[PDB]
Amino acid sequence: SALTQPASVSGSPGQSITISCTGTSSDNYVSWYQQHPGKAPKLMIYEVSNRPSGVSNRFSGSKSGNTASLTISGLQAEEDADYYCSSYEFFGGGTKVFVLGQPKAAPSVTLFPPSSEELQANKATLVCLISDFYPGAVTVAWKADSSPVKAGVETTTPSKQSNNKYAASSYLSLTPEQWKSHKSYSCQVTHEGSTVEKTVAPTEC
Amino acid sequence: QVQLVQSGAEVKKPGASVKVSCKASGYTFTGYYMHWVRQAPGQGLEWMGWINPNSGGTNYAQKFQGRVTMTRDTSISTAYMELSRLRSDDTAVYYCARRMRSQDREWDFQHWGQGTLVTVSSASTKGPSVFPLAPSSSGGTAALGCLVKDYFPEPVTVSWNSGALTSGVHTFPAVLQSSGLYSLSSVVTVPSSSLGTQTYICNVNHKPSNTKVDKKVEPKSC
Amino acid sequence: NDSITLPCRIKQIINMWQRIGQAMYAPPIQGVIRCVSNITGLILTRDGGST
Ligand SMILES: *[C@@H]1O[C@H](CO)[C@@H](O[C@@H]2O[C@H](CO)[C@@H](O[C@@H]3O[C@H](CO)[C@@H](O)[C@H](O)[C@@H]3O)[C@H](O)[C@H]2NC(C)=O)[C@H](O)[C@H]1NC(C)=O
Repeated sequence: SALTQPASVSGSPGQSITISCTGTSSDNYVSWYQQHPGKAPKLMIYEVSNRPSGVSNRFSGSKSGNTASLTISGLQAEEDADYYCSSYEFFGGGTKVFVLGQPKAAPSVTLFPPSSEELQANKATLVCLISDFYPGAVTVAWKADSSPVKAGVETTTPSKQSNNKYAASSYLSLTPEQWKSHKSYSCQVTHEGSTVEKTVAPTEC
Repeated sequence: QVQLVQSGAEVKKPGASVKVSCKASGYTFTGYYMHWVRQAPGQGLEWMGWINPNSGGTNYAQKFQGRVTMTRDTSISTAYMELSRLRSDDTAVYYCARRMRSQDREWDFQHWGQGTLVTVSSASTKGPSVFPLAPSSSGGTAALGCLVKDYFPEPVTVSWNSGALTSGVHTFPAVLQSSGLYSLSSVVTVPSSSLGTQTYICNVNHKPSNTKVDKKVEPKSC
Repeated sequence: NDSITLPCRIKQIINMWQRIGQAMYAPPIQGVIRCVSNITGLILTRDGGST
C-alpha cells in the first residue's frame, strides 16, 4: 500500500473529476484500473498517459513528481466505480468515485431494543435501521451512554433501495448483564457530515 | 478474443487447501506470464505472484512465500493456484491476470478472469433465533419489525402476513459476524391506529436449515 | 577444503529451448565422466511482495 489514494471523491453529472495517486519515493510508468462491484478490474490507463482500446477518450492520466493523477471529463451514471492506481507489483488503497447530487434527504433512523424473549436467553442485540438516505456514505457510531463504543458493533455498507436510495443497518451485541447496566445508549448515524441520532433506553415497562 | 475462465466457488476449512483453475483461450498460452490477484470483500487488489508457463518458474510474493503453489498444464492451457493452510482473512475473489500484448513488458493487466470466491468456515448450518422488534409510541404510523439473529448460511426470505402485507416492507441485507453466523432485520411501517385490532407477523424462512418461523410483534407494554 | 556437495540427477530424454514436439535421446556415454568448469555468472530473481 505504498500508493496513497483518496477514500472518496465526489462529482456531479457533467463536470470533471480528478483522482490523485501519491506514492512514496518512486523516484516512471503508472497504470490505472476501474473495477465495478461484482466484476473484475479493467485497465483504463497504462504508462502514465497512454490509453488502451477501446476506453473512451474522456479518461486521461498525468504525473508530476511523486503524484500521478487520473482525470475523467463528462461523468455519467455508469462511470462511478472503484479506481486503483498501479506501480510495478503494488496497488493503491482504492478510490470510490461518486456521481451523485445529492437530491435532498437525510437518513431516517429507527432503533429497536433487544426483545424481552431475547433477554430470557443470555443475549442482547440492538437493531439500528437506516432507511432512504442519499448518497450512500454513512458512518455509524455507538455511545455508552455518551462514551464511544466500537466493541461488538456490526455496521452495514449502504445498499441501494428500490427508489434508487440507500439503506443500512447497524447492530451492537450486548449481554444481559451489560444491557441492564447503563441508563441509555446511542446509534449516531453520520451522513454528509450531519449526524442523525435516535435515543434508546433499557427502561422497559 | 482473449478468454480467461476460472473454476467455481470454493468452500474450505481453515488449514485446508484450495486449488483455483484458470483456463486461457485465444492466444499462445506459453508466451505470456500468468498473474494472480485476490481481493477481500470490500478491500483493494493484492498481487500474489506470477508463473511462467514456459519453464514453470513462478514468483510468489513475500507475504504468501511458503503457502501458495502455482502450476500450469500446457496441454490444456490452464494455470493453477493452490493455497495451503487457509486463514480467516483469505476469503477473497481470486483473479488470474495477463499482461498486455503490447509494450514488451509485464505489469499491465489488460485481461482478467471472472474470479473465484473462497470462504472460511468456521460456521456450520444453524437455525435462526428470530426476535420481535416491538413498536414505540409516527402517531399515527408506527414502525415494527423482527430480528433474524444468528443463522448460517445465506439466504433467508422474510415476508409479512404470509404475503398479505407488502407495504411498507423493507428487509435489510444481512451482516457477517466473527462466528460466521448472519443477522438481518425486516421492518414494516404500519398505522398505529391498527395496533390492537390488526395482525402483523414476519415470516422468516431458512431453507438451508429447514426452519420456518413466524414471530408476532405486539405493541410493547405501556 | 570443506567444499559444498551438490546432488545431481541425470536424464536421457531432454526438452531444451521450449521445444514442444521434439525430444532428444542422449546415447549412453561409455566410461566415467569428469569435467571441471568455471562458474562465472548467475541468473537471479527477486521475490517481490508488499515488504
Ligand atoms: C568447460 O571447459 C572445460 C575445459 O576446457 C571443459 O573440460 C573438457 O572436458 C572434456 C570432456 O571430458 C575433455 O575432453 C576429454 O579428453 C580426454 C583426453 O585427455 C578424454 O580421455 C576424455 O574422454 C574427454 O574426451 C577436455 O579435455 C576438457 N577440456 C580441456 C581443455 O582439457 C568442459 O567440458 C567445458 N564445459 C563445461 C560445461 O564445463
